[PDB]
Amino acid sequence: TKDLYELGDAPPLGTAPKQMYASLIRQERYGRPVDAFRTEVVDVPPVGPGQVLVKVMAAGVNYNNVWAALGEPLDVIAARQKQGATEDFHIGGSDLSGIVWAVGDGVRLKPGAEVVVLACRWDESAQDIRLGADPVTSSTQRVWGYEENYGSFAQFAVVDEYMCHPKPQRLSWAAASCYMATAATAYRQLFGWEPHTVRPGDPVLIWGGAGGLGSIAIQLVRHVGGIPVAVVSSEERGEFCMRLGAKGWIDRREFDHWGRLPDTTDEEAMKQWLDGARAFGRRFWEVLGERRAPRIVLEHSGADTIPTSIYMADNAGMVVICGGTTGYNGDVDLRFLWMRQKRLQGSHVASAREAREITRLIDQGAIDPCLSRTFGFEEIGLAHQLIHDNQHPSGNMAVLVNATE
Amino acid sequence: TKDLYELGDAPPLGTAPKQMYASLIRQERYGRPVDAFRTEVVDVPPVGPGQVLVKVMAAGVNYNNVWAALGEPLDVIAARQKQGATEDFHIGGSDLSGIVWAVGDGVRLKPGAEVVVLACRWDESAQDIRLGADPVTSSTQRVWGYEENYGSFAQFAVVDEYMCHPKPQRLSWAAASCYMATAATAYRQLFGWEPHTVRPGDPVLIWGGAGGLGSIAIQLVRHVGGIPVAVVSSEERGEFCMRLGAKGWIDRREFDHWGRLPDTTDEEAMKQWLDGARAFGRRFWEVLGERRAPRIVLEHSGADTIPTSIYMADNAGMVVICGGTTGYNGDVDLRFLWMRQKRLQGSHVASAREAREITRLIDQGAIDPCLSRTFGFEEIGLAHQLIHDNQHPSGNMAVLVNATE
Amino acid sequence: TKDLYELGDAPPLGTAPKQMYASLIRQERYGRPVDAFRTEVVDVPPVGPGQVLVKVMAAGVNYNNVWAALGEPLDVIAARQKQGATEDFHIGGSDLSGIVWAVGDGVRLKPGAEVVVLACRWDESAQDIRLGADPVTSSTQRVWGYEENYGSFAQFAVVDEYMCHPKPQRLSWAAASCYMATAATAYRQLFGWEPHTVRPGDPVLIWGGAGGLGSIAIQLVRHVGGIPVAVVSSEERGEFCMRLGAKGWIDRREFDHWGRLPDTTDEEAMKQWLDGARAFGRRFWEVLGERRAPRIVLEHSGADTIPTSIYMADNAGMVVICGGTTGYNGDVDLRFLWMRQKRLQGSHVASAREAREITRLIDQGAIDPCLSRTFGFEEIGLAHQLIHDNQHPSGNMAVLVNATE
Amino acid sequence: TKDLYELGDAPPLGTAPKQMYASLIRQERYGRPVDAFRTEVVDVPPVGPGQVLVKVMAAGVNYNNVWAALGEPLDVIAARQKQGATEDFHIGGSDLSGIVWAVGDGVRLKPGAEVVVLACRWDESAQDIRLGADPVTSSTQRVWGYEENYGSFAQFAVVDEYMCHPKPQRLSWAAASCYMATAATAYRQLFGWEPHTVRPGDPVLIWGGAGGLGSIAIQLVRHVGGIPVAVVSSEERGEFCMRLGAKGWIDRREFDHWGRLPDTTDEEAMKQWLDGARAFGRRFWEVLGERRAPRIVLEHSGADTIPTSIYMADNAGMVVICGGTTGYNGDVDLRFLWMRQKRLQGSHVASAREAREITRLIDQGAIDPCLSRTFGFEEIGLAHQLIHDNQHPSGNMAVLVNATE
Ligand SMILES: NC(=O)c1ccc[n+]([C@@H]2O[C@H](COP(=O)([O-])OP(=O)(O)OC[C@H]3O[C@@H](n4cnc5c(N)ncnc54)[C@H](OP(=O)(O)O)[C@@H]3O)[C@@H](O)[C@H]2O)c1
Ligand SMILES: NC(=O)c1ccc[n+]([C@@H]2O[C@H](COP(=O)([O-])OP(=O)(O)OC[C@H]3O[C@@H](n4cnc5c(N)ncnc54)[C@H](OP(=O)(O)O)[C@@H]3O)[C@@H](O)[C@H]2O)c1
Ligand SMILES: NC(=O)c1ccc[n+]([C@@H]2O[C@H](COP(=O)([O-])OP(=O)(O)OC[C@H]3O[C@@H](n4cnc5c(N)ncnc54)[C@H](OP(=O)(O)O)[C@@H]3O)[C@@H](O)[C@H]2O)c1
Ligand SMILES: NC(=O)c1ccc[n+]([C@@H]2O[C@H](COP(=O)([O-])OP(=O)(O)OC[C@H]3O[C@@H](n4cnc5c(N)ncnc54)[C@H](OP(=O)(O)O)[C@@H]3O)[C@@H](O)[C@H]2O)c1
Repeated sequence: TKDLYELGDAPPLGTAPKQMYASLIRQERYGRPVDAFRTEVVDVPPVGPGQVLVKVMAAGVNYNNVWAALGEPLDVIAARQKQGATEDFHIGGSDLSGIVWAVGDGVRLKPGAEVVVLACRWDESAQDIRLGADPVTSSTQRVWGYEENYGSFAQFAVVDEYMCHPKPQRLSWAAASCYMATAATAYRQLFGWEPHTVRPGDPVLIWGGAGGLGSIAIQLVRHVGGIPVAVVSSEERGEFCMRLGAKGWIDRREFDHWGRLPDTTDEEAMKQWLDGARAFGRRFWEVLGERRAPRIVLEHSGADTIPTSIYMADNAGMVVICGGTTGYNGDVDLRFLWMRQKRLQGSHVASAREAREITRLIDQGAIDPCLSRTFGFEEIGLAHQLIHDNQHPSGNMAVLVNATE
Repeated sequence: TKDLYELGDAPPLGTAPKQMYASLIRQERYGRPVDAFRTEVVDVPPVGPGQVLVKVMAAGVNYNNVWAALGEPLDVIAARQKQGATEDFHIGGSDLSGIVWAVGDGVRLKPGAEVVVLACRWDESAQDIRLGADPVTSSTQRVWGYEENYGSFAQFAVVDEYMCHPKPQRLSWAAASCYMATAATAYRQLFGWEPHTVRPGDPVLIWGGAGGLGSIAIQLVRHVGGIPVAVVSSEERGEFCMRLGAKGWIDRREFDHWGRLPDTTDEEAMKQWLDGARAFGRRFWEVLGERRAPRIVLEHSGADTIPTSIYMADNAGMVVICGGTTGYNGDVDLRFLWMRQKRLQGSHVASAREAREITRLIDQGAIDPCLSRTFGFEEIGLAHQLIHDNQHPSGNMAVLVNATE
Repeated sequence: TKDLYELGDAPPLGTAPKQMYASLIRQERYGRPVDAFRTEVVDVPPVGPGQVLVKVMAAGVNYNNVWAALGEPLDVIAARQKQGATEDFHIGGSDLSGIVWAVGDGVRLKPGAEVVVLACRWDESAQDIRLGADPVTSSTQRVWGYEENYGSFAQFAVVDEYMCHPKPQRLSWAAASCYMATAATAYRQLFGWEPHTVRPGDPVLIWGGAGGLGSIAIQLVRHVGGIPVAVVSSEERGEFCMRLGAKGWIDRREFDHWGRLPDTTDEEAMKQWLDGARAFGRRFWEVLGERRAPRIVLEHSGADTIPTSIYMADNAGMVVICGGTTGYNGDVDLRFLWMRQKRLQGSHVASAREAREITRLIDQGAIDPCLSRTFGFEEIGLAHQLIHDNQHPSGNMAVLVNATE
Repeated sequence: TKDLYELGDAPPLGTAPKQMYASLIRQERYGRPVDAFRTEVVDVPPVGPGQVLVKVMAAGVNYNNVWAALGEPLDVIAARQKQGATEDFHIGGSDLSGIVWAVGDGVRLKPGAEVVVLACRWDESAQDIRLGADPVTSSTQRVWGYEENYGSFAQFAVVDEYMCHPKPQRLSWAAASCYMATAATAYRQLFGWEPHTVRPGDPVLIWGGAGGLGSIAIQLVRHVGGIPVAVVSSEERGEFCMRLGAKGWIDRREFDHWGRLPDTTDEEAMKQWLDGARAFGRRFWEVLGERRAPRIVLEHSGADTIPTSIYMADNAGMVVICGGTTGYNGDVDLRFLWMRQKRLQGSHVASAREAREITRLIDQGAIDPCLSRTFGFEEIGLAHQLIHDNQHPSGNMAVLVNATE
């Protein structure tokens, strides 16, 4: 009926309001994430066919929104405008839990359904998909809430039907909103790239074990009987990894060989580098209690760590990477790679199927979403300021929207 | 009966001589490959259990022997001595065709059998193999004739039984000896790494198409209905690739972006680099006749070419590499790798199964071993001098031993 | 513009007529296929979104239409009516070549495009598909032209976009229309069920080698270097299989153990049965020239042949079956199946991807569609009468519609 | 030193006695398992190369020994004699836990090592294995203790090195001896046949859930997040399945359609049969709480149950079977199999790798071996008499040999 509802409120189920509250970034306030976000009123986008409107109960936090709020080196608002967009703002957020509130044509999902979203859109009619491509790898794939405007930091969100998954009942709205992009991504890294998937007895090296990705990965690895070794930068983060089921941890502050690889011709430099990697390898042996290499290395740290990751992975093993926190130069020593027949695999979010499987595991209580802290809607900036300053807590964080839980 | 037979001759079938002619490298004559090899008399190693003695009819040529003959940067003779070896020489060669002449205990292979060898040894009792590892990827794997002494540049060779494959009848001894390490390696690159194996309609980028690896790869790709695009450095090498079934070719001399990747932070440098890679990508489009990316990139060229290879491979595609001709720094732009979910796969020689399958294809006449030139036994040095000076002909080369064909 | 065009004619490109000529079955004339089909005028169905209208140039022939024309044991017209259909007729045909003539909304395919169709429809929005199911295996899958009315025996046909594949240029309209369901189905059987796909050196047993399925299968197997052994019921059909690249053939008339398996408790009966299967196995050895079992058995013959097929398949081999010509009781001796760890795989038509790959192979001239005979539009009945009476020629047959080639 | 040691005793570690106590079957006492076994003194077989002598601490029980003790329909003693064996007795047992006591040449395993054995032997030099065959599927594979004499019902046992796996520390000798053939076999059924392996959210139908196979399977399925539905013949067996993590159970006594399939031509019979299978399918829906089919059906029951299993499995699902308790006629309705593209997979024991993985899961406490009852060495007959009379308890049973735990 009405055009605008305050946070926590909604029109009659099955109907959409004309407007809504959402947290916007604008070019004029690019900068500190704490200054970048402001709550405004905006029009609610239309609910086209195959789509549904979700009453957003809580939204997750991530790195993407930090870079969006900075503007550098990519003005996402300006980028979209150069692609035909008329918005002079950006609504971020690429995780949510909520309630289907209205649906478009062709949709089978009924108003009232409780859902968690995988923030990936693709064209279900795309030729590569129709010929057997995994949609998240399709040419038409893009991250909702980051590459596309009108993400989850909004009272309502329009999504495609295939993007929805059943909210695990036992979870709070906040916890149900914090895990999907992080957990699903880790799940794909570990179980999505046959034949290099974690098996019982497999040692796994997990960079940033106390982080969002790593928190889920440690659990996933221990769950199927693998042996998780975590990399941390503090004793407390180490203990947290032990809480999650880690065999043990390695403190990266012990080493100084991190970074780009020298010219493989620079013999002196390489030997010096090798000493660093071997020392790291020793620690790994000491944590594991045996002289084995990780069959799989979970990467995302990128430039500083990739050369070590390549060295560490077992013969016929895999380094699988979904990001580049410390930079995008992945320097590979090809001798390690080809002679031992190792795999460096790029990975990015997850498939619908994988989103569903990890949701089931969490629903059943096998995996914990690791909700570390919940923020209010006016604290979206604060929360992203934490990440930016690398002051965020271990695990995953969330933001209440229409919910009180 | 007798202790020594001249080249072309042999004791009674089923028996081993005490000595033999072979082509040796010695530390005192490390250097120019043409000076490095000399024919000498040496003791014939014992034929232990599981092993067989082969009367060597012809032996193949490769890069390994060139580096062995140079001594730098790895004194293979000194290396082996530090591992307990008593030889003060090195007999190279990692390809042969020949006749089983005597067999050890447990061997089912009968004297008289005509064989081609895959020059890879491993421990059939190794725990990783017994637990399902692919033997060529095992911790106990090593290249016979390069990492191990007493290779194929000898009148007789002792090999393990599992190393033998039926010589294709229709082939000369020279042709049957030239293909295995090269063809089998290319076959594994293209068909050994599911799910990234060449399918009908798949475009494939093949570096060094006119070389040994590339010659086989072009044929293999066209055979299963794929679309081979070759990279060459001359018009004549381009035409040769067309002879083999290539859609077309790209001349690498057209470009100057080759080499290590700049810091991904060096924006100017990267854009300049990207211009180079995009120009290369244009040529590829023009050869293919359509705007598609290679699903698989066959690599081996290494440092100069890997960044381009990474850029070129399709979403969810694979770059598979078995060497580093131009250097061992494989610089990866992680954004290309993770966002498009690409695979960089190390590959090294082949499995027994793969050696057999490519042998069958050649036996049936589907694939040509591309024997380019045959040398006499005293020309082993000359032939390796050619490779060293990059003056060798397209395709694969061989050396007569006991044979006249 | 106009409402009706005679065969061979069409409205302006991009437009649809209101009516068309098509060949109908009606309940009142169920029976002999030669009496069952009659050419009538009918309304042209609407071209909804995602769909396109095709000017049908030629249509393929198959078993399905024979059973449709008989009415027994399934009145397809009555069946559909019980599912809400208002038609009192049935237009069959599940293969066509033709020209896109008009398109619905969301379609990227342009009028003028020449296409071959895979006669399988599914719901691209189905949850099982979205969660990673192969669409042809989906709960919403069905054969266009058989389970659905308005198949290809019509001047125009409405299809879904994903159903279209590029017509191979070098083919006549008749040849381009005859192969898809048959070739694609065989292709899936042989290459669609990893890890049991044909590899170089693999012997393959192919029932009905001179038929449509078998004609393509023999070629596909020989193409990747496998060894095709064909089963036929006549010397001439044997020679035809030799034409296609078969190693040799087996004459099934030599044996009398065909049919359902006796109770495995009936020792006498089973030994008698085993004698039959062993004799068949001997012939297979004699054709192959060695004592090996087929790694893959291409089935479709069904009840009479399945017990033999199960016995014949190699340890860890596969029997893959897409039909039951002689009946639907597939009697398995579980001892053969479990002790040798064999796979009995059901298979049905093909995926879009597989339709495309086999089309590419045919386009490139690696595979011949084996067009055996072409009929005129008024001979649809005659052609199906042949199949019914088992008097049809080897290979695949087609029917001209708007075309003269 | 000495030639014979009483049960519980042994020569100096590293040495073998000339004789030993073992439980023998002899032809003269074929019949009731309780009469068939008698403890005698026998020579200890030699410890050839690659082999090790194990001081047997406990041995597992199974079906095989029951059929061995009956003699019908296969005189295993006479069979072996016709293959050249000189023994006039048979020592059964195909599971053990124990201590490596002496080793042959080439063995790396050291005296003192605690081991569990996978009772499968194969020729590590076999050509099919060397060309990539899974050894348990090899032509040279056979079950130690059943197809071969001198199994585990003996004070000492000679095994091949590859057959040994680390005993899980936390287990009693009895528990460590009872699980391997049963657990490993179930593990292969569920995780060994890609792409049909249990995934999170997968419903799985498990015949005989309270038995040895089923006990492990229920746990394995629930462990990876699947949904186990058990088939039992009593309320108490149902509750036991609930103990193991089952969603629920089905009572097979409710149905009477069990057995061989009628002729698919016998319409009346088939409809009657279908009513039975649909009723079974209803119960499955009611247990699951939703209208889904099992993605995987764990079979072994055989003739009575296979037709139902085939009907039940999901589109593109798998029925995997490792036995035929109720008979060896696996009657398949091919229409269900091909139209829904289902897989009927034979499976038999396990690979070394799989034995190791399930051992790791049990070692870590994720899976319980379900030791139901332990017998003394003179009760081997009694225990097998139970199985024979179908009076054995749920789970797995074991027999003490040299151990008191
Ligand atoms: N779909 C996708 O592509 C996807 C999905 C999720 C995440 N990601 C990416 O993956 C990365 C991690 O995400 P996240 O959510 O886990 O972030 P997070 O919660 O902050 O965890 C990242 C962890 O990385 C470790 N780290 C930071 N700098 C490092 C260095 N120089 N060397 C080694 N380790 C270092 C830190 O732990 P310690 O200080 O304890 O070592 C940090 O906690 C981000 O770059 C993110 O953008 C991508
Ligand atoms: N088991 C194994 O690991 C294995 C097996 C076989 C080969 N390999 C390795 O693979 C590499 C190629 O072997 P091959 O036998 O094919 O040697 P080859 O016959 O000499 O072919 C190599 C080709 O690489 C191309 N190339 C050279 N420099 C290049 C550059 N800077 N950029 C781009 N392309 C360049 C050349 O062709 P154009 O000048 O026409 O471009 C050359 O013909 C060698 O490094 C070898 O050691 C490894
Ligand atoms: N998508 C699908 O599910 C799909 C697709 C294509 C075909 N199919 C089915 O596959 C079957 C074959 O199709 P098709 O197009 O190849 O038909 P086809 O051209 O008639 O070939 C079938 C061949 O089967 C052989 N055959 C007949 N009776 C036999 C018996 N009692 N024992 C052994 N062999 C016998 C015959 O050859 P000989 O007399 O020379 O032995 C006959 O030529 C049909 O039942 C069809 O419905 C299914
Ligand atoms: N490597 C191998 O090939 C391998 C390994 C292990 C087992 N097996 C075979 O698998 C089968 C089961 O072994 P197991 O150790 O689990 O034996 P088990 O412990 O006795 O369990 C078998 C269960 O099957 C069920 N069953 C019996 N008759 C049935 C019928 N007519 N219909 C449906 N279900 C029935 C029974 O449970 P309810 O009465 O509660 O239904 C019984 O408890 C045996 O035939 C065995 O030889 C083979």
